[PDB]
Amino acid sequence: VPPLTANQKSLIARLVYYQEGYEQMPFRQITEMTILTVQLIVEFAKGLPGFSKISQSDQITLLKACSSEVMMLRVARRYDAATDSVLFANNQAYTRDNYRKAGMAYVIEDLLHFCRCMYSMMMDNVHYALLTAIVIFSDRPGLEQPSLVEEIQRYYLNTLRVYILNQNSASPRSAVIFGKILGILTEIRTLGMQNSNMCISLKLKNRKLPPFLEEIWDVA
Amino acid sequence: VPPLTANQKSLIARLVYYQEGYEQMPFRQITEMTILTVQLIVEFAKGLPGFSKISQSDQITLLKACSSEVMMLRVARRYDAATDSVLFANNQAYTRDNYRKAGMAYVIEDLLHFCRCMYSMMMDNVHYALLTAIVIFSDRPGLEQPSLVEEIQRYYLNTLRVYILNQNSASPRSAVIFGKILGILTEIRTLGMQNSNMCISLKLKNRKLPPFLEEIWDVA
Amino acid sequence: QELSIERLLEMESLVADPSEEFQFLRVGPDSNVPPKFRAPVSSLCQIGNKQIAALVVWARDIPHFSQLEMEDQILLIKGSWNELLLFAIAWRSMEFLTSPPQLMCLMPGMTLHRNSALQAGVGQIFDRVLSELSLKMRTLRVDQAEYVALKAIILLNPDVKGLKNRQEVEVLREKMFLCLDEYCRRSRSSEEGRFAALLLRLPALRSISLKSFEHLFFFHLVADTSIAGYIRDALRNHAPPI
Amino acid sequence: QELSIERLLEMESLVADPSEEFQFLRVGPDSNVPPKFRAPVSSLCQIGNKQIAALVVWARDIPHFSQLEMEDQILLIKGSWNELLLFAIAWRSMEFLTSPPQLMCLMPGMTLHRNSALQAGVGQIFDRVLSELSLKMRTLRVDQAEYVALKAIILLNPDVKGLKNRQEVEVLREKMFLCLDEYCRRSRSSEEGRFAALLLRLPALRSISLKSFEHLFFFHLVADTSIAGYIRDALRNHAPPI
Ligand SMILES: C/C=C/CC/C=C/CC/C=C/CCCCCCC(=O)OC[C@H](COP(=O)(O)OCCN)OC(=O)CCCCCCC/C=C/C/C=C\CCC
Ligand SMILES: C/C=C/CC/C=C/CC/C=C/CCCCCCC(=O)OC[C@H](COP(=O)(O)OCCN)OC(=O)CCCCCCC/C=C/C/C=C\CCC
Ligand SMILES: Cc1nc(-c2ccccc2Cl)n(NC(=O)c2ccc3c(c2C)OCCO3)c1C(C)C
Ligand SMILES: Cc1nc(-c2ccccc2Cl)n(NC(=O)c2ccc3c(c2C)OCCO3)c1C(C)C
Repeated sequence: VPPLTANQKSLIARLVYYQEGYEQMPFRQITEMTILTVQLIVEFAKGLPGFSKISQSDQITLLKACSSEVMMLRVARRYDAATDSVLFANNQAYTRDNYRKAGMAYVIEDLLHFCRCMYSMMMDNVHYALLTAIVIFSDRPGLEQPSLVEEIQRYYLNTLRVYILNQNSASPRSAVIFGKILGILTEIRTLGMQNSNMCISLKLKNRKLPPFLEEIWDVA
Repeated sequence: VPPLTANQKSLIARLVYYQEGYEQMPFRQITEMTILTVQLIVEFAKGLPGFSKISQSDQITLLKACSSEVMMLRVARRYDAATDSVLFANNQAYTRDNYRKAGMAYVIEDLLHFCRCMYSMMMDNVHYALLTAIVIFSDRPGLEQPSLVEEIQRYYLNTLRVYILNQNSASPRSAVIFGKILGILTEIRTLGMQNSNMCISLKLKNRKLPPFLEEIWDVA
Repeated sequence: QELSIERLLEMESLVADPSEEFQFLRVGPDSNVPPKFRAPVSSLCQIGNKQIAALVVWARDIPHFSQLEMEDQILLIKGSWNELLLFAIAWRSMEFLTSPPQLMCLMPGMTLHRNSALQAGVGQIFDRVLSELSLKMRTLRVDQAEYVALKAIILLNPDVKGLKNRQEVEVLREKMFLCLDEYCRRSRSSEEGRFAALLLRLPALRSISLKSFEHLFFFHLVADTSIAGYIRDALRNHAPPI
Repeated sequence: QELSIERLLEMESLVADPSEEFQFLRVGPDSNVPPKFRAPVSSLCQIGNKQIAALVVWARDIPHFSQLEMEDQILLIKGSWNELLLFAIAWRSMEFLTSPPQLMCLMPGMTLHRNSALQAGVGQIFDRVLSELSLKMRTLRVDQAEYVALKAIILLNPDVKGLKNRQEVEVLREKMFLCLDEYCRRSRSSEEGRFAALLLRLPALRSISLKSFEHLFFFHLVADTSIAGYIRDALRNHAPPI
């Protein structure tokens, strides 16, 4: 059961540490709160070992693409089983109601399902943190240096792997735990698209998307 | 109406001249007579301006492929309208009967049809001679120098064209006459195949094909 | 009289209606086509079948063609559909030229790769089609006008054994020769020996076509027994192009 | 329990019976697919339809799959058929690699050329498929064993919204992870980080798959309304492989 190298343990510690420090008419709210968190995400990303080794345009490539996906993780991470909903310190922004008062209520069910599904995995803040990193360093279209990013990503990937192996005594179930986590990367993709589709909808229905998002999530 | 260059007229004369000098139990006959004519064809071919400019293996490529096709022309050329059959100085070899006594009687109708069809064109010995040349210099698979052969062939092609144009005062019908003649090149191909197919039949029915033909028309 | 290169050229543009399926080609019961390949083979037959139908509809609207006796309209299409597919494959395949050519285009956005031909055992025919037809036509620089003319000439073959009105088929093919010759001397003008250079592709098209049937019949893909019948109904029932 | 890479590997070899046609994909009434291209487009749909059927039959014989509730057997195939076609296209396309790749293999002896993709306006997706999937898999040097395992994993997606027995679908996907991990450490042994390297293709396969639906739906090629129904009947009526 190969232990976590002092280098990986410092990495886990680092991430778990900064994640805490980045916790948190209708449509008007949402759009603003999202911006706040999207900024917390961008900051968490920039302080991620490896983000620097990467080109400047590739950072924008990653931050732009991972923004919605990691957003989904953040919300999902605050799902309360008892009340079967999202208790995001409830700015009354990410609640069934506001999303209804904001029109986009259809989207609620798809979001909750993901919440229910992710919740059932029972992730550590470590599992969750490594995952957020791994998501950010995924192979996205238009990367000038895919090979590099893949490098950075593999370091987090292997950490997560070793952490799980140690947490389970090299139990066979390790591949299962590790596997389901990488599975989220896939479901996370469909949600991201759905996010894009909504933007495209506001476009042909002329809705107000603060230039911050208008830029980060494109418009063309 | 561009006249025939002294060079083309000598060519026509030459061909018409040598064609005359190459005119002409059951299965046993045929196979032998064919060999005789196939030899007349090979000799007519070798004495054809241009045959020399060509590689030695390419001569074999042409002689092998044109042999059956030109054979079809020879027989067809001796079709009597009155008796609707082939009066090939009747060695009683190329007659409905012998072909029946030889088994291969089915083939008769397809042959006669071609005879009837070719007869209706009303070809000169000049038309017919240039055609035999043109057939021999056609692009056949496996030619080391297709470009060359095409060269040789085009000289005969253009002669035939000019001869027809002069024979018709640059009449529009020239393209028609010239066209139908080149059309024979196509029908001649199907007959050649049918010839091949028969050989393949004798093979899986073990019939005696004198090594002469066995070689010229392959066996593999 | 109305038959002309200009007219054939615009017909070429019309589109066959939702190809009322006719099983000219198909992989049938007990076939020597190995199991793992019937699906593909069958879809290729599906495609040809579609082309043939479009072909049957093209022949129909050809000036004076339908004024011919029905028996002949049938025998003609019956005798030339194969050569016309191949000729069309070769025309279409020119775009993928430039080791021998490696791509054959059976239809827009669909190409056969030489290696598939090799595995299929049809390597030679695949190569003859691309050089004797495709490459030669590029070299010869044959344009659409000459392309349509040749199609018409291939179709209107009076030598077709069985016709009841050879003369009528002749007048039509001869008018085509007249047309092709006029086109060449009033456009390609400079190029001598062109009329014969074009027409020299026809016996090439024929040999290749015959080798094709060698294979199709070997693998029991043709429904010879039913071709005539399919053409008969297609001519009458099918819908006209757009 | 019986679900294993060894077993999936032999299933891969079985052949679907004469694909009882199901219209999952088709060019229908009033389509924005320009006239001169419906024929081709439609034949490609014809092909996919055939693959989907073969896929529905593959899923059926998968260990314990049919022991699942029928509602789920449907939802699962319903949610993964597209990704499975693309994954299969990419696997099949590796043979034509080596300017970006130019050939995509939709089926044996059938390839799409990048230029046709360009004209179709589907250039990017065509390129993503060949590099993110095909090229990467060649580089990663992924073998058939890993190929089948991944198919199974893509199929058995417990996150599929609507299932009535998520737990049953989980036990099956997890057994697959166990299998894939065992394979990698008992063969690819030396290669560390492989398990994750393989599984990293899945979200790539997903994005591409989603972009596909963008196009198919744009050109009204999918019969979403009838998919479930087709799977339901295919599972029950279709014939078993050979
Ligand atoms: C998951 C897929 C598995 C099996 C395949 C399913 C069958 C659907 C067809 C997909 C093949 C598309 C490419 C080939 C097209 C060939 C026709 C062509 O050249 O059309 C040009 C025409 C110019 O028009 P024009 O100018 O109006 O209009 C142009 C508008 N772009 O273009 C058109 O008519 C557009 C046709 C639209 C086809 C739908 C694309 C679906 C993409 C699925 C993703 C798979 C990878 C791509 C496959 C190559
Ligand atoms: C006039 C044509 C117009 C439209 C097309 C008509 C549809 C008929 C199919 C023609 C396409 C054939 C080539 C593509 C095959 C792809 C399948 C493949 O790789 O099979 C291998 C398999 C290994 O078997 P395995 O080893 O037993 O057996 C091998 C025996 N050779 O091979 C087979 O199963 C053999 C399939 C036989 C197909 C018939 C060929 C017909 C040729 C028509 C001429 C047109 C030019 C060629 C088109 C590429
Ligand atoms: C300004 C803004 N902020 C968000 C958002 C809010 C919370 C979590 C994640 C996101 Cl991306 N969204 N996204 C959604 O409202 C949203 C949330 C959950 C979804 C979803 C969308 C479009 O699509 C389907 C899956 O779940 C938007 C726009 C697009 C209105
Ligand atoms: C030794 C031999 N000599 C001939 C022959 C005899 C006369 C003219 C042309 C040929 Cl090729 N044949 N050809 C035919 O008998 C023959 C003749 C005419 C045909 C035909 C064949 C096979 O095939 C169908 C079209 O017309 C054979 C073999 C093949 C028996």
